[PDB]
Amino acid sequence: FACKTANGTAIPIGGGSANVYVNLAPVVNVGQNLVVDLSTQIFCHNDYPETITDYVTLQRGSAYGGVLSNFSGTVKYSGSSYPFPTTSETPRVVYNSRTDKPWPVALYLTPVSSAGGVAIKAGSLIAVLILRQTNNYNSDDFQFVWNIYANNDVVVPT
Ligand SMILES: CC(=O)c1cnc(N[C@H]2O[C@H](CO)[C@@H](O)[C@H](O)[C@@H]2O)s1
Repeated sequence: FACKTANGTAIPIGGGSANVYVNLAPVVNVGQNLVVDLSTQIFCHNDYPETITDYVTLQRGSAYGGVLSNFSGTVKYSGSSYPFPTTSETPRVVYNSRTDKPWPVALYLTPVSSAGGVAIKAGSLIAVLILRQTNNYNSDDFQFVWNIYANNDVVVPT
């Protein structure tokens, strides 16, 4: 089991970490969601689906910088909504194919009422997402750590 970003940056068998740079809606009104769809940015696959079934969760999701101070967050993992920053490990998604399959995570970030002005700075770390991979075959328990960075400023109008 291993993962890659949309630009080919890989985290190999055994886990590790990678940077993910995301374009963000430059203007987000109070009452609207800023959507960070990681399903188009992170892809994983099973290296031995002939024998092994891989299990994949979002173990933890943390917010940083302007996302932590200016937004109220929800994470969707495989269609189910949870608080972000996260309070528990998600249920497992099965990876049973060698074909790249999106990691089904998306952040929905709505501005808090105190938000206004440049709410997310360009180049800043906005989130760290820990993917945890196990299987039905051995004791492998690996972390794939995704550091999410904003490619641009995001303003909440005042
Ligand atoms: C041939 C053989 O024994 C193995 C091949 N790959 C192995 N193991 C690798 O691939 C598995 C399936 O994605 C993962 O469950 C493991 O965690 C590891 O990434 S063992």
